[PDB]
Amino acid sequence: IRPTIGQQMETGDQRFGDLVFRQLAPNVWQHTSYLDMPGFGAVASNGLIVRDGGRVLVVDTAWTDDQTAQILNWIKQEINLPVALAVVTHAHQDKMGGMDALHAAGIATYANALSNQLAPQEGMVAAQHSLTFAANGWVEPATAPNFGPLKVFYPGPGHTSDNITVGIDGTDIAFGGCLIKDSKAKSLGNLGDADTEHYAASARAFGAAFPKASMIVMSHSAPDSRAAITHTARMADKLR
Amino acid sequence: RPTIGQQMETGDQRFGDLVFRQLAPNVWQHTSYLDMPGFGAVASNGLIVRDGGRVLVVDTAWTDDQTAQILNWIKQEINLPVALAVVTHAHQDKMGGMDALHAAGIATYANALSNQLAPQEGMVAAQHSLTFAANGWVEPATAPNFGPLKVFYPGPGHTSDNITVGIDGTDIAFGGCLIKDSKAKSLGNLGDADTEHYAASARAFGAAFPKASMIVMSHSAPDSRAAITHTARMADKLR
Ligand SMILES: CC1(C)S[C@H]([C@H](NC(=O)COc2cccc3ccccc23)C(=O)O)N[C@H]1C(=O)O
Ligand SMILES: CC1(C)S[C@H]([C@H](NC(=O)COc2cccc3ccccc23)C(=O)O)N[C@H]1C(=O)O
Ligand SMILES: [Zn+2]
Ligand SMILES: [Zn+2]
Ligand SMILES: [Zn+2]
Ligand SMILES: [Zn+2]
Repeated sequence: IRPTIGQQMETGDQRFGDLVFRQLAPNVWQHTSYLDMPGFGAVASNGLIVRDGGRVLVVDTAWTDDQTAQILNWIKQEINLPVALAVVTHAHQDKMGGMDALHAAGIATYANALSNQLAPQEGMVAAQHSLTFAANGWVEPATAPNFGPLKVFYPGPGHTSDNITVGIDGTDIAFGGCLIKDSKAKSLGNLGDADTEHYAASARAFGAAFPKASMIVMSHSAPDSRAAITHTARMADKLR
Repeated sequence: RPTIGQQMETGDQRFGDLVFRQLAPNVWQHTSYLDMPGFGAVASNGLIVRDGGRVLVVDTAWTDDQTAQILNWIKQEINLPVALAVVTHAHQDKMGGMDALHAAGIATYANALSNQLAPQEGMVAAQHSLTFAANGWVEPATAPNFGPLKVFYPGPGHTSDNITVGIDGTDIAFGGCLIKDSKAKSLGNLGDADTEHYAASARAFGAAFPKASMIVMSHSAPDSRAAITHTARMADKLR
């Protein structure tokens, strides 16, 4: 309803149980789930849902298994196609807290190899499959089969050392996950697992890997313009 | 590098685990941080005011040890006695450090209601209770020798007991957790909030100190009066 961190509800948003869904393009929706800390309030976290042909691809879980099952129920009701796979963008609760729910549903899960290696140490269940990346950041094609329009890019360490990003070919949309903050943000969020030396280059690498995208989607704000990339990089420049 | 709260900047002095910023010749902002695993540091701001040969404090830090650090900083940088502290409602970021003030012999004041809620909020009550008139102004007999501290209860908002403090002889007024900055996305923790009256209460604070141009608040750097108006606009949507 009214998050302490993350974007507020707005027109075009549809509420479904404890979640909020927003259509970004004919075949792309943003999913939002909330972690309610008592004495603090709710923290919104955003992922994506993509319809590619006759299947659904998910980017990021919700905070919990129950919330992620609710995402799968919303897909069932609104899209009514099989969910082929999910990619999770790093090993923290807001992006991988729901992995058990995906596995129980028979959905194949993919994450950066480093995310799977860090998962147990971060309290997460590892994905079933590991993505690896070239030196230029692009996913090694053989590790990401049947990804449809998803273009998976590892920009370098920033918010975490394992954070990855996803563009949707054929759309105006690129997803920065927790690496990218909105153009009006005052801070870079939780830096406790962050690489302050490389953060700025990582944000600029994300921008150069998805040069066309005009809708920048991120974990804790509403979709923004490319000004979110420039602003994130400039706040990061001050960390070094 | 706080997850919540302002970042460091020129003019910010680090002292132990805290940060101090001079806002005026006789007014400083104290900032302390609560690290919460999985989320990072949350900053919380209060004020320190010099009034002649004595010092006055608004709000503790999150913890006793942090609050004792504030007293150490005052001792080092000002070297005058703290006559009294006013705490602005019964939550940890504003009253978490009561025990440290009391160990130091400092007289503590809170809204009577804050003192009544403190036990239920895991807090230690101030030793003196402020009471308020029907228009929100503190009853002067309950705020003796407050010097420039002009205490105002704006109405329920962030909590039912939240109070605010204007600094007479300056253009500074302190909204505590009632007021969020002009660029804020949300009203923060609404769990204990009065959503029906929040908007009126924020505007009441602005009306009580109509000439204060620097608005200080618990979780953002000092701001303009657009902090007040934006906070009220957000609260209008709660009704
Ligand atoms: C600042 C963030 C929005 S919190 C998030 C991530 N946290 C977790 O998934 C774990 O979630 C938590 C656990 C325990 C208490 C919590 C209290 C409040 C909120 C979350 C809590 C993280 O640590 O990076 N990503 C950051 C960011 O994108 O910058
Ligand atoms: C959102 C706030 C900045 S937290 C604050 C107040 N919190 C507490 O003193 C209790 O402390 C906590 C407990 C549990 C988790 C926490 C995580 C992060 C920070 C504090 C936490 C409150 O309850 O209002 N005032 C709010 C606001 O002004 O809007
Ligand atoms: Zn994270
Ligand atoms: Zn995040
Ligand atoms: Zn509070
Ligand atoms: Zn607060």
